[PDB]
Amino acid sequence: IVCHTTATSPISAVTCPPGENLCYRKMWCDVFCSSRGKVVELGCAATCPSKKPYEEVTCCSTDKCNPHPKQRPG
Amino acid sequence: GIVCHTTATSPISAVTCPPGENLCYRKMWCDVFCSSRGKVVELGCAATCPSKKPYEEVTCCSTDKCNPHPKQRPG
Amino acid sequence: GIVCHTTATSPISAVTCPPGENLCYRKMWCDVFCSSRGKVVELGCAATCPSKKPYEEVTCCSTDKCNPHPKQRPG
Amino acid sequence: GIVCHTTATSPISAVTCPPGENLCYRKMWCDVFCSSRGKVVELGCAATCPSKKPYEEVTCCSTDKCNPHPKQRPG
Amino acid sequence: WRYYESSLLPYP
Amino acid sequence: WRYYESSLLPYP
Amino acid sequence: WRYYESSLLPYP
Amino acid sequence: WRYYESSLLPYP
Repeated sequence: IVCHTTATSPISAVTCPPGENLCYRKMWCDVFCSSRGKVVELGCAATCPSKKPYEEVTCCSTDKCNPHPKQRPG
Repeated sequence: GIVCHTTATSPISAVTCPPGENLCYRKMWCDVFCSSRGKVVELGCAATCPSKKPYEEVTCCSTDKCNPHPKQRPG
Repeated sequence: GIVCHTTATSPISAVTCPPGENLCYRKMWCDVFCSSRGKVVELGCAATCPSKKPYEEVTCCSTDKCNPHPKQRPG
Repeated sequence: GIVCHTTATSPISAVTCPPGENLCYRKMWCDVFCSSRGKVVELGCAATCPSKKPYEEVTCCSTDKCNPHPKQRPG
Repeated sequence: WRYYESSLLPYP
Repeated sequence: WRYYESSLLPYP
Repeated sequence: WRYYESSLLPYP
Repeated sequence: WRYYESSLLPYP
């Protein structure tokens, strides 16, 4: 599966290693949440990442289904 | 840390290299399509400069984004 | 690449491992105070699992923060 | 992520380890044919280092292709 | 780097 | 993905 | 730092 | 597959 990743600048798409067949978006507030919004983390995963109490996690299994909120999926 | 171009993404993007990996590398070599497309291009991070094999061509450097794809501007 | 607890810092923290050391280890053994404090605890990064003497305790793992101090939970 | 030699294939090859198994291991022990063929060789991926019997030989490492069959050098 | 939903540009 | 010096677009 | 199983605080 | 230190060929 191909997935968006926040590990690069600018955001780009990476092919996930074998056995990692989901994309994930993870969002949470940091100190600047009032002005900039929630932190965004995008990547690959085998199992959907477990959500910490303050986090928001979305997992999906189609190519590039985890875009940065300011961009189109696919 | 050092920022380096990487071919692991599409399109090519820049990644921050992990601790202790303070060099960028470009590695180029001919595959079957070298006559029509030129050499394969691989860009990434490294701790030690890759050892130059006889058939590969390697560039190593220690400034951010110093290893661009030949078709773009470094930095 | 892997993050792991190390006894090199105070308090114990999780650190990014140097290049080439991509597994964690916990090593425990009795010292002079084993009756009152329990076994010595040593945590860190490594390339190879340490060779464990019969009385030593070595457990090796390769996921982030998988080598916690006995008074903490992995993950 | 990590590639490791595996004895599950024929001939032995280097495979990408499943998610969560990020170290290589080699395990050797004598069977009935140990006098003529030498020790059994078992290679694969693992999350944790396998627990070693006193008569077994277990090696754990976390670099690519670091667990070759004795008739091959690492890397 | 660090991204936020407000922009596609990274922070530190 | 595999790149070549002739283009910034990947192939496989 | 030398640690022991009994506490997260070092003893050396 | 069963392998042995003496050869790269499997024996089962």
